[PDB]
Amino acid sequence: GAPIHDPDYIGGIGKELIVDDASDVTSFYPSAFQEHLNFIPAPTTGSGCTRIPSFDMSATHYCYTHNVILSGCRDHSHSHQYLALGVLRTSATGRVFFSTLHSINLDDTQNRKSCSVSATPLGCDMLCSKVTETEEEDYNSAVPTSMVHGRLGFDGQYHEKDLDVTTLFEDWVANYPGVGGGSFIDNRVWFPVYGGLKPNSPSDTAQEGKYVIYKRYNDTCPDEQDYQIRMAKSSYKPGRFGGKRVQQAILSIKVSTSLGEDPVLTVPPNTVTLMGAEGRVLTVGTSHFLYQRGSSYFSPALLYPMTVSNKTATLHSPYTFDAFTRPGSVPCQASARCPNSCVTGVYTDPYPLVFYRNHTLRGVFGTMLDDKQARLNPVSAVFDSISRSRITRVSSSSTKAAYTTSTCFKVVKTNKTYCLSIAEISNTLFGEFRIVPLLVEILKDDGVRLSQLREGWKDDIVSPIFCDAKNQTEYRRELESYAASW
Amino acid sequence: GAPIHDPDYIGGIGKELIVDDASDVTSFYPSAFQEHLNFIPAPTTGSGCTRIPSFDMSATHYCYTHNVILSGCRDHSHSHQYLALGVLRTSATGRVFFSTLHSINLDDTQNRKSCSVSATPLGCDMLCSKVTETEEEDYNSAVPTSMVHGRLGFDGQYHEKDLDVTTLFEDWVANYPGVGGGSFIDNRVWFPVYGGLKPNSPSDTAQEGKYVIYKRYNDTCPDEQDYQIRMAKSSYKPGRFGGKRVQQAILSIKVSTSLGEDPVLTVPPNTVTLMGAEGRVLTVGTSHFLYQRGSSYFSPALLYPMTVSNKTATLHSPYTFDAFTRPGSVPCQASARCPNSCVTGVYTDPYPLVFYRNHTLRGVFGTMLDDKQARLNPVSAVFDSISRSRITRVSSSSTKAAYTTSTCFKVVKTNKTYCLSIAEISNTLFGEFRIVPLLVEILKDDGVRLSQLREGWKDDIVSPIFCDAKNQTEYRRELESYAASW
Amino acid sequence: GAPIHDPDYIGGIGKELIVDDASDVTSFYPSAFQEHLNFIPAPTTGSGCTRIPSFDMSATHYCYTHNVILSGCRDHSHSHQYLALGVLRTSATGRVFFSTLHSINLDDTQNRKSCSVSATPLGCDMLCSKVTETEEEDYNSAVPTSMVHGRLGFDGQYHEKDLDVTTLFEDWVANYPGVGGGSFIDNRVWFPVYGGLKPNSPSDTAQEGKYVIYKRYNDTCPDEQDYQIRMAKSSYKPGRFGGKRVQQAILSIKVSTSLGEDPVLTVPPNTVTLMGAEGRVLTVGTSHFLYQRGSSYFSPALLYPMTVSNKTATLHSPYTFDAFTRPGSVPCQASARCPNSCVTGVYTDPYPLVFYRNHTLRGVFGTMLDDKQARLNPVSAVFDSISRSRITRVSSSSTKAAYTTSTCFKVVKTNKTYCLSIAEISNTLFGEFRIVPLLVEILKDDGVRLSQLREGWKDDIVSPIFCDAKNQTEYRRELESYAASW
Amino acid sequence: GAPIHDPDYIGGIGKELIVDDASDVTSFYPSAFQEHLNFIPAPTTGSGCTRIPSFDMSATHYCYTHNVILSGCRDHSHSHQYLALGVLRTSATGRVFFSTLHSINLDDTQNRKSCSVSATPLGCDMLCSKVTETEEEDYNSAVPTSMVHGRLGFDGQYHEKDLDVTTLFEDWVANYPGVGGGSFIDNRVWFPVYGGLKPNSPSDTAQEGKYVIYKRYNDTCPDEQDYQIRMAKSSYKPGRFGGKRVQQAILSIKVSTSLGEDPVLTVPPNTVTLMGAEGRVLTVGTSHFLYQRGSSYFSPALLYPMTVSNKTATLHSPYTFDAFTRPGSVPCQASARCPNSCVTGVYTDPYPLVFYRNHTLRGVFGTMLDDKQARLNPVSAVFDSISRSRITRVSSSSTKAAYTTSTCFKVVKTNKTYCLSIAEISNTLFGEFRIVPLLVEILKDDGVRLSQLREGWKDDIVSPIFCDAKNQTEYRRELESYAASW
Ligand SMILES: *[C@@H]1O[C@H](CO)[C@@H](O[C@@H]2O[C@H](CO)[C@@H](O)[C@H](O)[C@H]2NC(C)=O)[C@H](O)[C@H]1NC(C)=O
Ligand SMILES: *[C@@H]1O[C@H](CO)[C@@H](O[C@@H]2O[C@H](CO)[C@@H](O)[C@H](O)[C@H]2NC(C)=O)[C@H](O)[C@H]1NC(C)=O
Ligand SMILES: *[C@@H]1O[C@H](CO)[C@@H](O[C@@H]2O[C@H](CO)[C@@H](O)[C@H](O)[C@H]2NC(C)=O)[C@H](O)[C@H]1NC(C)=O
Ligand SMILES: *[C@@H]1O[C@H](CO)[C@@H](O)[C@H](O)[C@H]1NC(C)=O
Repeated sequence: GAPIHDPDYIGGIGKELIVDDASDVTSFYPSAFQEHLNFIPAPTTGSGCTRIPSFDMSATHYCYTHNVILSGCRDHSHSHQYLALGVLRTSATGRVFFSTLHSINLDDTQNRKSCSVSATPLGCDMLCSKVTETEEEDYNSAVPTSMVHGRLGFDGQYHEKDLDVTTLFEDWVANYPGVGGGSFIDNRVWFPVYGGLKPNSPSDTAQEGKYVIYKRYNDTCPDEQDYQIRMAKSSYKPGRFGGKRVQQAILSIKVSTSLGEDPVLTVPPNTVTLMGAEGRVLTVGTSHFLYQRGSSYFSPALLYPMTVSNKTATLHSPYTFDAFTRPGSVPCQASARCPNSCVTGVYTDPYPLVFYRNHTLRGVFGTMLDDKQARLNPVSAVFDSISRSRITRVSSSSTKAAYTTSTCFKVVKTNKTYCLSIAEISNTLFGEFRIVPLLVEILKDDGVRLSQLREGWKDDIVSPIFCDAKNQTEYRRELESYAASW
Repeated sequence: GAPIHDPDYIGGIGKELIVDDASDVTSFYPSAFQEHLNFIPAPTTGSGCTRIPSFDMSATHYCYTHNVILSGCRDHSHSHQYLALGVLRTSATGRVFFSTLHSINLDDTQNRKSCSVSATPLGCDMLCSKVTETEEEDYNSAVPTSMVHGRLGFDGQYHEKDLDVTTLFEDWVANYPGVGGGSFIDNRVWFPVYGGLKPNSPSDTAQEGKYVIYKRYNDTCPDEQDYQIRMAKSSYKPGRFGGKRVQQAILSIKVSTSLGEDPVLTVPPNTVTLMGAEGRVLTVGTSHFLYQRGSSYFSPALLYPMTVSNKTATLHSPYTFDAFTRPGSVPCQASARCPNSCVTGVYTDPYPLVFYRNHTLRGVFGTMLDDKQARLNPVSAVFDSISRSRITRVSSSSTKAAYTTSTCFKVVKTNKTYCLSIAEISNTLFGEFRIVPLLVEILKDDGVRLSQLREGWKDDIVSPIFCDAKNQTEYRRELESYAASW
Repeated sequence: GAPIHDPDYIGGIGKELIVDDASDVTSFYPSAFQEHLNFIPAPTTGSGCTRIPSFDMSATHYCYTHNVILSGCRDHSHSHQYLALGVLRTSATGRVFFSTLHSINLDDTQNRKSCSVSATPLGCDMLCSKVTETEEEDYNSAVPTSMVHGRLGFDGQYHEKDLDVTTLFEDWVANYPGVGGGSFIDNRVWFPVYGGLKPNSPSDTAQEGKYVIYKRYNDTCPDEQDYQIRMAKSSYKPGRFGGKRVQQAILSIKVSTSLGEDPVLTVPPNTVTLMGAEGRVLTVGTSHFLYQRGSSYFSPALLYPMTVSNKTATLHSPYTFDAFTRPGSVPCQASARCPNSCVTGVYTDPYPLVFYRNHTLRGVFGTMLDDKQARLNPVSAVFDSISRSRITRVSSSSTKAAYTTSTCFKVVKTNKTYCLSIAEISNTLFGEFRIVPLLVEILKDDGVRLSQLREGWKDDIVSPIFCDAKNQTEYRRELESYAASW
Repeated sequence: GAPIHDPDYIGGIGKELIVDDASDVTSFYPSAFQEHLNFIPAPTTGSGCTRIPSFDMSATHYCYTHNVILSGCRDHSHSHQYLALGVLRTSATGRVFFSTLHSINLDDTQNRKSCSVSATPLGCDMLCSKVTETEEEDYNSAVPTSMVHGRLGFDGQYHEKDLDVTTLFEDWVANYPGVGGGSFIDNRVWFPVYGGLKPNSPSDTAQEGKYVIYKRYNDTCPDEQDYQIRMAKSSYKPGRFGGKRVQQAILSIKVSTSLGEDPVLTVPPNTVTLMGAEGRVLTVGTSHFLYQRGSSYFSPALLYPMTVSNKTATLHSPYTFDAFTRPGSVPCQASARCPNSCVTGVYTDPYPLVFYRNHTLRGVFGTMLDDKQARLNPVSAVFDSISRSRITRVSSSSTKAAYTTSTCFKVVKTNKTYCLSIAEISNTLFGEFRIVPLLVEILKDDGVRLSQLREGWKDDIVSPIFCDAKNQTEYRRELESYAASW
């Protein structure tokens, strides 16, 4: 009944990709991006933008979707959504390309933002928040954000249902999906979530006093012991929301012919998770991961080994990768070693790649925006706990960068490992944001930087190409203004 | 068996959308660009470009293709092709989109150039040239170009046959399809083709001494009578090709389960056609038309009415639209009123729109490159024999552009006529070129721009935004250089 | 669109040839072999052989094919395939002969083995397995063998679709087409198929306990009931295949403009079929058949009456012909009356010839290899359930032979029933097997051998002619080695 | 209207294939035999043989025919004639293989013997004699042999016209075409013909006293001058014909829509040509040849330079190749250096292969029967004036053989020169003779007989394979008795 995949993929899809205990994680590096076919539509109107891609790689199919903001790129503006389910396919020449069996376009009045999608046996499942108001008004709204549920089936038809926000979220002021891909666990699909908590509610006094700190590396926070505790605490209550607690949430909805059956929220204790934020839930073989965005003071990409028992989820000590960082505010940037209360950053997810014999994780792959402050210079690299492998530049100079979601799959019949980072980059004319399906293969560092590098750089015309701007580097300044987030 | 269309589109597809004798031509007009899902793939590759698009609209379905060069944008260079078939559907809100049902992506060792495609009952029929050598090299090859005739089934599987060139094209040095595709007439499909002839052959001796001169409205050439003839003659033997005679053609193949069954080559007298160049065969109502790109002296768009009998065709003097002009090299430019030997211009196709009570053609639609010299500033307006209506600018400033293909259909249920224009635009990052399906509706001028006019301009970052360059206007020099062509 | 046949043949093909309840079956006999123009190519290489023919006769055309080993005659080795489609034609003198209208010779890199063909409304459909490995290697290969469905269209062109085995054959370790061809029925083509099953697979569990014993006429096995059952049961798991069950299978594809569309795999109960082997799917008048080779304990020829309902055929207790035998290894040879586990014999099909008044089958014709043990002495003859007619020998003495596939038809104009056997015969120089189409007319014994009898024997030089060898009759020993096989 | 060929050959048919004044003639040698698809029919009847192949290759098509005896191999026996025309094609992988485009098999009461065939502009033009009587009975028949003009057209049908022999042949007792085909020149065809002459008739009294002595090589003839002159003369009155003069003659008919129009008989002087016999007419490029069979005392092959003026041909002093010999009766064998009155030999023709800059012949190709006395050991080799290159053996040991006609062509695209030898070889079962399309590629001797030889030999089973015969070499006797001719 399900589309499944092509002959060559089955067996290498959604499983531990690389296990070697003799080799080093950094010995694995990405090749130059490979030519394939685009399943991601391109902007027609030169007015509004399109951003926020979501991807989940099933053993069977794949699910992807993004949001289209009709006019202006502003968060709250009236928006559409394009969801697409598909299947890997290999051409007559045996080249790799993603294929879309069924897509959908929602043009209606109702709004959807931070739609996350996961792959489940029944179809494409996505959890969207319905926004009739803006960010500020919603935190001012004691009524949980109207949330819904939908499934794109292999039949192509789309059926939706509106979950009960009041009951589920009664302790929540605002509720949004973690924007990232979820995954299918024990016959119920799980999505990450984040949001603010009502003052003095059952769930708020629950995380009260709870906090945690994770250091970066060799260099350690120069602040005193009792000083590290304070900043870590108030982080959960940023000024943006005026002393509201943003908690990390995890939603578990059973996958059944009945849409939205037995919704169950699972909140990890704050002695584990940092300030609530958007992210992605991953399952590699028997392993389960919850990816948290760097919205907090901590730059290095985080993967929380997670488990599920009795409809509820457990979170353990997060996997950190130091070379893999993200841009953010002044208090919280790629170089920040201390705790603080701030709002900045961006979504870039590592997808588990390299593993040990005991099956524990060691190093991964990611498409990172390489920079300290503004969101810039997309770069693809393979990571371990400490540093990252040789990289591949999306373009020379620096180019406008945004949310990136990476996924790695294996081709059994060719015995070759592939990774697809779905990325947002400056679209210039046509609305400033065009998401691209980049394709790459992991290689082995053993051999004879052969003097021919197509991964060295790539050509961006938006900075260069007539006038050389002006070289006193208010350009850096004008660039850092050129970067728009949230 | 066939997909047909939505119940909405049936009845308004491929016909005369507007017939009024009491309406002035320029009094209709395009809308601002409408929002729709893009059915056209975007470059993954950060190396080569994506060029030479083609389109046809069947009473049932649509057929489209575009060629992808793997290294650089050069004409001869090795390239994959991408073809697809799709339908016209209406979403839940009644919105207008074009869905691709089945697409094929050609990765093989065969290098296909200038591919013409038509929508046919049995599927998508495509005429392509496989090219072993470069342009000059093949005009040095007394051997006619090698070609193919394929069809993409509704079943998704794509078949191809190599048609016999040595027999059929025998008098030709080189033979190329006309890009934008011919159409389905009388249980056989007809494609546009141009190319070089074997000097003093059967055909070369046929078009010898034959010519025709086409003047411009209200503007007459100051040159002497004999002179004009002397030129116009030499128009068919341009310098680039060395005394050889460049000829126009249309190819008729009988649509059948077998591919390429019974090829018949229709060669018109030059007493009618200008220097052979690329084009399109269009069918609207009972009306057949053949577009010729303006690749020699005559700028105004040319629609040659066409009759069909005995597997061959016959041409009659073209419908001249003096409102519709293309850029070109200095000798033949949007302005030029005299005959001149030259090779320049671009493919911009007029689509028949308004007709009289006697069934003759009145006005047409299209996107034109607005400029005298090079390819720049695409625009979409309505035209009659002389002037042109209020336009819709695809960009403010001026940006690099290319071939554009316009097509107009009617939505019967809502009784709303729409126009699709597929244009190529400088893509900067990702290979300099991208093929966009622009959307436009036909509206009535009668009324009161409201002092809003969002259709006026569209932003472009290519040229401006860090520097503005050097107003010294050597800018226009490099902007002219930013144009890439054949 | 069809080529059909010559008007003299029309009405005699694919029907019941003889109905007399009054005449004795064995009163009908083959003439002496007839002179006709041979449509089956003969070897060029003085190295590899050419073996394994398959033939099916449409009411319009015919379809024949054979594999060719490029070097050596060994099964696994690289093999071309020649497929032809042709027609019955009558010369000026009315002399019957077979004509090839179009042909395709597949020399490519894909290995096609055990190829079956069938005459269908669209052309020549055929079903081949492509083999990467030796049979040995593939019964260990948990993966089912790749198969392809090609068709040669009257247009002369040839197209392939490799059907997707992982899903269709999923319960099979290896899978092969039944050599001798299938027939076109109910707007879908049906093929003979065999292979091994995965232990404890849905199919395997389905056949567990299932078996049948077929007994020889007038000769009954002395072995006690228990024993026979045990032996019989073992027949399905010969030790050559290592205790995997060897299963007979029928394959149906719906013949359509799309090759290999909507396959359905019909696995009969072993409560009926014997051990899996090659075969032929026959259609005679309103009746249908499945020929099964004698590859296990049961010597006589087998036709299974086959009813077709719901794309899945059904089978019934088989017609047997007790004097139509096949050579076999000691446990299972011409004379074998008991059940035993073995793999032997040769493909020689009966073609239903004579019928009763109720349309049931009464007797058949065909070419049998006449000897108890090895492959030797081809003889053509008419058979009934019990014994056989006056015969005709392809040669005096005893010649190495192989598969035979016979087909009988009637020329109504003259009212003369004829029969074609395509036979595998030793070729001496040129590769040891030459596939030849012998031709014969059927006759009523009522009449007067006139003391002429040119049908008695034919001269073979491969045994005699400079020496006569050594009468010690170790000749027999060597002669039995002159036979090669599978 | 002709079929032409596949585009890859054009320009490689009927021209000087090899011109190097630097290379040694014997440095060009044949390949091992090549795998291809056999276009010549294979025997069905196990009684009568199939003999006497003729061939001519025009740049458009080819023409081949052969005779089929019904019972026994005896010349005069009633026999069918097969004629077919075809077109060189290359496969998917570019393999050379011939194809029969059209064929007719003549079963009528007429007998066509010693049939020659020439590919012309209008089709396959063949010339046969219709034989009522035996060879004896005919040369005692004062009346000239009835002959005929057939043609096989592209439309597929075949017409025939009997030319007036009484008027044309008046001076002859008997007349037959030269077997191997002649070729078309200047809007009229030319055939090889030999036969007898009425005593004291104009043609006979002309050739009286005219004779030619051709000396082999460094081995000369010791007999004195008168003894030689006298035998050289006797050479034209062999006993077989009883003092009737055997003459060589060339037949020229006009090639038109009306068969038999304007026949002309050119008879060259005996001061040039040896005793008359079967032969071939070869137009290679700008030159013309005639191959006289070795039917007389001259062992080496013979190519007479042949010029044409006034519809009547003319010959010149012949090209001798001493290496390329033929077997015959005792007085005239491979080794005969002197003149003699005898009748033997066989048709094995040289095909012009290597040339000089002045367009004079240097060496040829051919398949020769290598032996002094009887017809045995087919071998392919490249010859020059004196010696021969490395050779290809159609088999090991000594296999019964017969006429060989051969022609060489080039494949332009791949630029490779091939050669086709059509040759008669012992068939054992199924008729004692089989005509086979033997294929080869010519090679450069430059290189290193690499220690891997498949051309070394080939395997025949008719001498060997049980009993080793008996070694006293009455075997050579029984062998030389296993060869039958004429
Ligand atoms: C699986 O094996 C790996 C390799 O030994 C373990 O990795 C070590 O973990 C310890 C404990 O944290 C560290 O002190 C070492 O630095 C790690 N070594 C390396 C090379 O990474 C890992 O702990 C094991 N996993 C489990 C669950 O036992
Ligand atoms: C169809 O109607 C149109 C519009 O009246 C005709 O076009 C006119 O043709 C006449 C005669 O050649 C010209 O004098 C006018 O200048 C044309 N008018 C325009 C606006 O182009 C056309 O002739 C009619 N078709 C036929 C075949 O009679
Ligand atoms: C079809 O006809 C055949 C021949 O008449 C029938 O076969 C006979 O069946 C009867 C009844 O069992 C037996 O007594 C005879 O021995 C059979 N004859 C032969 C030659 O086998 C057959 O029964 C008929 N089919 C049906 C369904 O009745
Ligand atoms: C097969 O036949 C049965 C009985 O008519 C019918 O119910 C069923 O629908 C058929 N199967 C298919 C797939 O059409």
